[PDB]
Amino acid sequence: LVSTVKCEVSECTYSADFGGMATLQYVSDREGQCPVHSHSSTATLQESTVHVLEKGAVTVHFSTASPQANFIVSLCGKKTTCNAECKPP
Amino acid sequence: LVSTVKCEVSECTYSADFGGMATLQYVSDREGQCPVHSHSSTATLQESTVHVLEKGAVTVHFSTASPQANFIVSLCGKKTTCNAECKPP
Amino acid sequence: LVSTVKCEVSECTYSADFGGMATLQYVSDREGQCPVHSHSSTATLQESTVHVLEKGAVTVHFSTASPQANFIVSLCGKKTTCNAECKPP
Amino acid sequence: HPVYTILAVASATVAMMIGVTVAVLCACLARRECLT
Amino acid sequence: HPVYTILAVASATVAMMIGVTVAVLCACLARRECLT
Amino acid sequence: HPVYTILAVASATVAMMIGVTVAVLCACLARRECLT
Amino acid sequence: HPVYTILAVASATVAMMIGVTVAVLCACLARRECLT
Amino acid sequence: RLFDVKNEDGDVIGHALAMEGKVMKPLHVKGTIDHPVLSKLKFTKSSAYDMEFAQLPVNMRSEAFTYTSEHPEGFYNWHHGAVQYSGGRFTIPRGVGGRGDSGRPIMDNSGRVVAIVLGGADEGTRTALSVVTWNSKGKTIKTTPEGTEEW
Amino acid sequence: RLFDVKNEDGDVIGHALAMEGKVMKPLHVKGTIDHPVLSKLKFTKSSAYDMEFAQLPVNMRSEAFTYTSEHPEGFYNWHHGAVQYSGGRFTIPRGVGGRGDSGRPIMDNSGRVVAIVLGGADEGTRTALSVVTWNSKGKTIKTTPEGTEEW
Amino acid sequence: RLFDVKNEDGDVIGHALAMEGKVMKPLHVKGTIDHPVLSKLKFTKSSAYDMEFAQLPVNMRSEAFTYTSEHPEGFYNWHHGAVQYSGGRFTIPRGVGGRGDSGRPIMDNSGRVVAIVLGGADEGTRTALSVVTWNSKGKTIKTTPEGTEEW
Amino acid sequence: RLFDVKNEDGDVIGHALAMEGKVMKPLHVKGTIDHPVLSKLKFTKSSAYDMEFAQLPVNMRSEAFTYTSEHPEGFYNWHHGAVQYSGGRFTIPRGVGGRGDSGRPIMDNSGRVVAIVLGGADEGTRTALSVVTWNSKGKTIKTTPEGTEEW
Amino acid sequence: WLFALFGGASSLLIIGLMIFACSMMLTSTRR
Amino acid sequence: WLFALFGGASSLLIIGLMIFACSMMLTSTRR
Amino acid sequence: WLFALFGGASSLLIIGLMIFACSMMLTSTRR
Amino acid sequence: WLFALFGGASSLLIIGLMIFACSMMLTSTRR
Amino acid sequence: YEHATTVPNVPQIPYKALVERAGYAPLNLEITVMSSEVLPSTNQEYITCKFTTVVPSPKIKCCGSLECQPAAHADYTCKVFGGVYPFMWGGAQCFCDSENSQMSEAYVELSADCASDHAQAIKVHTAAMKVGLRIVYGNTTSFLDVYVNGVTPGTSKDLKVIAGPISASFTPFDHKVVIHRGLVYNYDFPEYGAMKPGAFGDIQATSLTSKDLIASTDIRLLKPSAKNVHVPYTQASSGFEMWKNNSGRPLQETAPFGCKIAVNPLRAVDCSYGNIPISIDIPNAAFIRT
Amino acid sequence: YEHATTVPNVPQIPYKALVERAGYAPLNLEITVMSSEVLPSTNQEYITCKFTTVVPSPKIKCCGSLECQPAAHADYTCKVFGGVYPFMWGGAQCFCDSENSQMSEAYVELSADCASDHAQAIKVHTAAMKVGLRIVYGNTTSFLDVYVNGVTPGTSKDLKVIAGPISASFTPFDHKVVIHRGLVYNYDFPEYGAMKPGAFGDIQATSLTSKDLIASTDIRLLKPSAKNVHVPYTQASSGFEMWKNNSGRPLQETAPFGCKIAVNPLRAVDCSYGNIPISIDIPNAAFIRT
Amino acid sequence: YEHATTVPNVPQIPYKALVERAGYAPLNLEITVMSSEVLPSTNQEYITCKFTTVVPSPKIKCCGSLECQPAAHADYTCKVFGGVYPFMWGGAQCFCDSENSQMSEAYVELSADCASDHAQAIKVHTAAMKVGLRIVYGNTTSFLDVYVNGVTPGTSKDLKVIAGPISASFTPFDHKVVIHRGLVYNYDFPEYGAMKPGAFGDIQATSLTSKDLIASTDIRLLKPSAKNVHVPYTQASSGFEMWKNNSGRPLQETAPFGCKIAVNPLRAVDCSYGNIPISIDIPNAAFIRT
Repeated sequence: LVSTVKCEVSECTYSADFGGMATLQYVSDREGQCPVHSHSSTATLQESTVHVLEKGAVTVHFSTASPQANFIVSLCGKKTTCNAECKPP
Repeated sequence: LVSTVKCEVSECTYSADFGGMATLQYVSDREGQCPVHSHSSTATLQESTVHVLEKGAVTVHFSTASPQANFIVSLCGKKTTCNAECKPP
Repeated sequence: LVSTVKCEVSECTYSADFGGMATLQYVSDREGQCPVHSHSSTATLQESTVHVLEKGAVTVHFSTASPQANFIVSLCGKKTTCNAECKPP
Repeated sequence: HPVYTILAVASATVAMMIGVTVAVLCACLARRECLT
Repeated sequence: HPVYTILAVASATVAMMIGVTVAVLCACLARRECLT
Repeated sequence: HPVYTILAVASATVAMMIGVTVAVLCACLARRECLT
Repeated sequence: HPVYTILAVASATVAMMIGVTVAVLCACLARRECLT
Repeated sequence: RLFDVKNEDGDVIGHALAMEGKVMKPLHVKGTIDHPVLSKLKFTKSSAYDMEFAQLPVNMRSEAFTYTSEHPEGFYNWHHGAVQYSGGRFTIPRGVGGRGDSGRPIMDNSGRVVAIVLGGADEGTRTALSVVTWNSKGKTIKTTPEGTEEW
Repeated sequence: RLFDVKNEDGDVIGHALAMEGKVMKPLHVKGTIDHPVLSKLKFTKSSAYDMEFAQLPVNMRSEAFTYTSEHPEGFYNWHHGAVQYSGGRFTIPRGVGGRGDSGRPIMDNSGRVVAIVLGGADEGTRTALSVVTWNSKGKTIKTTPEGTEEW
Repeated sequence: RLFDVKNEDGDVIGHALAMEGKVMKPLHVKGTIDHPVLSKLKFTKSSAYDMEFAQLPVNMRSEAFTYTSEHPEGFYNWHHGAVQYSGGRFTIPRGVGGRGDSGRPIMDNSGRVVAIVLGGADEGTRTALSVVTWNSKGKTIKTTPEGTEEW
Repeated sequence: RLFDVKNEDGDVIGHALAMEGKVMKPLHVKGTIDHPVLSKLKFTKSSAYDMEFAQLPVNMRSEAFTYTSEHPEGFYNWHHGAVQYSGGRFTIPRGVGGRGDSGRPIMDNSGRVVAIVLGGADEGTRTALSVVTWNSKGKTIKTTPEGTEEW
Repeated sequence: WLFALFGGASSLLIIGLMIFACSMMLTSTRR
Repeated sequence: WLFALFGGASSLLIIGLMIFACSMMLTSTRR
Repeated sequence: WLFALFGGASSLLIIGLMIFACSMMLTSTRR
Repeated sequence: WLFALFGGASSLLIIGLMIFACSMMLTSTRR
Repeated sequence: YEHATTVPNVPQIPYKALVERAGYAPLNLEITVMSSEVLPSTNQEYITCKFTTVVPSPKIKCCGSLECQPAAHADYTCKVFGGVYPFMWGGAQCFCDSENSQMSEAYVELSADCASDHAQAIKVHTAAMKVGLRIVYGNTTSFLDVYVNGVTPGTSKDLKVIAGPISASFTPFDHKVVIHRGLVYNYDFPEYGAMKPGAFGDIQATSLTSKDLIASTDIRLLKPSAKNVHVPYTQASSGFEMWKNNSGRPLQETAPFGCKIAVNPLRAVDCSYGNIPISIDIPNAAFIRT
Repeated sequence: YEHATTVPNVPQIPYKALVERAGYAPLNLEITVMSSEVLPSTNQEYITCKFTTVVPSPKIKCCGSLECQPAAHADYTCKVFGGVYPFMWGGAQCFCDSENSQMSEAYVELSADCASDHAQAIKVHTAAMKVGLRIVYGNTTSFLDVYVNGVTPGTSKDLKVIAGPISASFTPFDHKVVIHRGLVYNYDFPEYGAMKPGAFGDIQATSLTSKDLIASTDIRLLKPSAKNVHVPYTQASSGFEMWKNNSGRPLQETAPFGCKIAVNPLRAVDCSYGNIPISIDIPNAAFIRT
Repeated sequence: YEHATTVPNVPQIPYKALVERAGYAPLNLEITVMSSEVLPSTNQEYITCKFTTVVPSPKIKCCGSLECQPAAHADYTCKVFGGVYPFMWGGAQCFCDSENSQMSEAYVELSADCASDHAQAIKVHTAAMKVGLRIVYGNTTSFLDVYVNGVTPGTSKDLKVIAGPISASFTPFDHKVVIHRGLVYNYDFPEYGAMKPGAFGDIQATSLTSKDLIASTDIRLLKPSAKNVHVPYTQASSGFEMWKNNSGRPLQETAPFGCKIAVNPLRAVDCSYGNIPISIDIPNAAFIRT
């Protein structure tokens, strides 16, 4: 189980096919392999899963053009909303 | 050469595929094999040629349904118009 | 001597250098070689002479473009006027 | 034929009716608005 | 033919126009300068 | 951007013109057809 | 030459026009405002 | 021999006349003839002449008005005064004839009817009348001046 | 029923007449009809008769002059005195008619118009008039003596 | 102190008034003020009151009409006779006021103006007037009876 | 033989005179000659003399004023009274001549013109006139006293 | 053809009588 | 010949109507 | 968003002033 | 030189006539 | 050329055209079609017949684990069972109670009889028309087969002839048709690999020969009941035999426009449909006897 | 459940679908296509190359009549001439003045070089799309080639998948195409037997091998001029060589939608066109971790 | 009698004249021209070909003065040089420093090949017309060549005939023409002695034979550079070869009125131009069969 989970983005680039660095953060128990997604409309991320067993935070990678868009990113079942400023490639 | 040529019909039947008896008549010189036709729209006759050498009149056979139609029938080059009453088969 | 003489044309073509079929007709006596001509302005015919001894009618050939023109054609000394409809070649 | 026989007589009865009604009423009105 | 068909109709429309215009205007003026 | 910058200022100059012309002419006519 | 021939005749026609117009109009006005 | 034609309000909007065997009134006068018998007759329109007529009952045929087509230039009379007839026209003074006067006869010095008034045309100085008359052969005629207003 | 026709200088050079439904004036009289309405009408020329006419407005049709083709030999009258009509000619004394008189009517003893003066021919002793008249059928006639001068 | 407003035909279709420092006329009266000076002034419309006004030249300001808002019930006067003022309305007899009367003042017994006539409403027995008045504070008022016809 | 010169407002601001074959008026008088013919003539300026002239139409040349250069000391007359001529000057009483009087002639006892008034100089006791005259040879002269105001 | 001309002749009665009625009612009113 | 006489007959309309107009306007003015 | 609200606020001036002019001219005529 | 003095003599006509006009109009007004 | 004509598509009907032009004595060209033939271009999609089930011997193994591997075979099925034959009495004569596994498997092979009789699923494509046409004029009693399309030319008596596109495009054959020797059936067979159980096309092979076969019989392995080692299965009857019953509308029966139907080239004979726009280019020579 | 989705036809673009429903923790299914391949089904209509002319020896016969008979050969021509070689000096060493006849003949055979290099006229038919698609969800990094049509199913991780009909039907290939080894040309070759002289297809044979050849070179026999017996002719240059020049627009050049073109299977690779409607049938088991 | 007629100048067109007069039965005289021939009378002005340069041996003379005398030769050039070969090393093996003189000279001779091929500049003069005319009347199928001028008479069948002046005077030949064997060129060659360098006519001789030749090649002697005694020169290429290129409009090409052009007599055949006024004087005898 993962609790609270917060999303802190780092980079954003319009360029199609991935850029930017999303990094989720949480506290969890027992830990196993957690899945990842993006429930939003657009804004995807190349990474189906990440693993928590270490008892630490996670890191991820994503895509999307939008100058600044938000998207809901789940982590196993927990969720959150991400967003950030952007820049052209 | 054939001159004046007149057409005197005898029989007429709607039945498709020939009936009736057309008989042309004329006066000619030297005589040879004369062709036959029907310049009209419809109304045909099964007979491409007939011969005049005898110095007499000709006989022919034709087709057509029409209750009473006229058609121009040539004889070598001369021509005329034929027509007559009809009857069902 | 030839008497009455009538001209009955058959064909007419604009094409320069002969076409059409003029055919004179008459009754004559004793018969010999008869000359032929065209007293008119234009409209000629390639045939200087024709012979009557058979006691029959004559045939001839001519030229001329005109859509329909008349010309006087002599036969030995007799004469007449010819004319007819025309057609392009 | 029943289409040609009915259509002809359709404008035939109406021909001799409207044609004679207009020819008699107008002839009567012409003779009445003149004799008076 | 296109020279004979155009020239004939050239003085044909102008024939029934100038011919009828002079025949009607003069007939109207003759009937107007007479009825008045 | 040149489509958004021109369209905005298109109805901006026309906004403060027609908006102020109708607000001043009507305010003047309201003050003139009342003071008289 | 075409510059000297045009410039000379430019002030030549204008010389005998303005010169004679002022010499005749003033002579006429001098003879009219005196004879009257 | 003259009867009122009344509107639904009872007001007189015109007149009907017993003359030459029949009752007659101007067609444009839309109302009821003020008479028990004449109101029940079916009239025949003579539209080209703005008239409407019916045969007079036997009892009224006796003293019905007599009409005459002979009416030379001169002075005639009608209900409102002298009427002048000249140059083929019947004229009266301006401001004399109007609403309700349609149907009234123009009479001669012998008590005969010379014309029927349909309306008039105010010509500033005089009023020219629109009238129904008959010629020697008894043919109906309707004369209407320009500017005519059907009373 | 008679109106002045004025030149550009305002002088009277002829007359127009209201008669039989229309305004009429001699065509040779080139000027303006001294009237606010009649001056704005478009006239139709009747050149063979030296006349020009227009329909009278409704208000003037009332008392317009009446014309009569019946005018036997005798004495008539016009603005300047007696007029004699004999042998088909209207004559007046010499030195009586002149400039400006074209358009004036010749009247009979009943106030009807018998002719319209176009001008005259000084024949030493008497002056013969050029006149426009109409016959029984209403056909226009123009009679002109030799020596006629269009006033 | 009252001037004619003329149509193109010169006919009087209304009036202008010199009162309280200005020339004023009803706006619906479309014509020219019969005066060399006043016709050359540019008027300012007061549409809600069917009025149009201009400042009077210095020479006319002297004897211009004086207006008073104090006008109790009773009898007043205007060009055509007595005027009654009762229940807040100015009435005159029927068939007295009409075309051309718009612009005329209603006067009191001291020569002061009490109202300006714009038109009237024929109420069968009496004619109720549509008028322009002013209250104590000098505010314009326009009173119009139903059935009012702007003369 | 004297005509008004009007301003755009129709007021008389001076006069024009028919004399010796021509119409003449003071140039400083800027207006229209109140006459259908004379207003359509093109004038020739004689600026040194404050005059403007045009040839008189044939019909006016008849009774045009006659001018005389012979006018010894004594009393003359003009529209407003007696005029004294002494020491080469024409004087009138103070407060008698003014606006509109420019163009008026000074006449002698025989109906002849002796001078044309252009204006005057109020000299307290009398008013000295600025005038246009002609000498024996017909030469134009303009005499102007100090203090002259062109009326 | 005879059955199309005798049956087509009765339809010409409304184009024959109405014309012989309209050419007789317009000429008697205009003369 | 028929195409030169039917087409040559319409050109004779201005030499036919203008004459039937000029012979009708000169006779009515001279009588 | 700020460039679409400050630039979208000037276009609301014709929907702001014309309304503040139409709500001030219809109330002064009806009272 | 002759073409510059005969052509230069016509330009002296406006300096010759206008002077013979100005010296004749100023002397007749001052005397 | 340059004469143009049209003639109805009807067999045995003598046609006459009268061409008369210019100075030349008129000419009579008579041509009547001997027999049409609408042959659709077809492509054998596949073949079907009844199948034969092949079931290998079971592989029993006491106290050991079997595991079948995938196999290329058609409708290949296999399943390892467990707890199969409990004890020696179990039927296996095995020791362990349930540790025993049995490999079962089976597949479908085209029946033997198939090459003899079968059916073909074909694809009727934009058909073309033949023609027996016999042209004549003057002397040319000769007949000549030709294609009735806008293109194909053909010369007879020195005259070019083109019997243009048939006035219409109608055929008795649909997009998919099937032939069971001698009878053609318009039909909508399943696609290759599409095959459905217990129905036409349950097994399909591109050719009668083709080593490859696709089959979907719904062959299902069953669990053995302890008693005697065997391998039972459930399957759906041949789709082919079933089809034999629901063959249905044969084209041979329906006559439209007189069309006749023959299976060997698979065509429709002498249908009477549309007109054939004849077009010729005759020489002045043809006009012979001018 | 029965999920339905669509994904653009674009290579290397990671796709994510988020399926969350009912009591089950949401699931992320990601599938991105590795590479499409549009392969039109083609049918070799015929083959063309340059030809070789074969002219037999002339048959001269003094004072006798020859007469050539028709022959099966391609573009077979023959003509009997007369008045050929006047006398002995005539070149024939013949007696008679003109009674002599000469049989001339010639025909066209496919050039030798043909089998080596040639061109094929093909018929591109309703193409089908392949697909490299790689599906994943939970644990299934596996890739799987499949057909992108409304029908073809395919199971992965116990889930049925159907990449439905491509959102559109577009192809870089027209109805007729031609390949001259390595380059594909959309083109409109003449039909078989259609062949025109001095132009592509002047000679056509169904296969490189096929014993039969149709040729129309406009090979024309000529009359011999007395001097030396020979057989002259007039022909039109090979239509094939001519074509080498007017090959023109190669499909290899035009990029549309990024399509790549390869001659061996004759297809278009990785075109980016339309969307592929994915459709799945996932088991509740898949929803694992509920 | 004295009949007069005109007939168009057109070959192969049968002409018929009908002469009927007085008591005599009418007579038909038919005469059609077999072939005209317009032959201009020409005068060879000169001949041109390529030339051959002849350069004699130089005449070197140490410390002495040479002096060339004028010579008859064509384009004869010569020049005495000085300061030619400075010393013995000078190339002359002469003593004096500059006193040495060298006589150089050269001229042009018609090339050898000239008699074989050359061109002739001619003067086309008032041409005359031949005529193949064939007259007939009664019995006189005979043909007779005659001149078509106002004068030349000719009797046939005892009848005088004059085919009067051609209705016009037109010719395909200008005043000056040139013939380069087989082709006639209207042209404007330079006059004799007129010849220009590096252009047609650079060398001209009245006849191929004529011992005299006029040439203007712009042959120019050059100064020897000390090194080896020689005589250099500058000349312009043959005007003739240059002409071979700019021959240009051949009359053989341009057809006007159907004229044909032949070089041997240099004429224009069968042109169709103008009418030939025939005029005859027939005897009463001719009127035979009166």
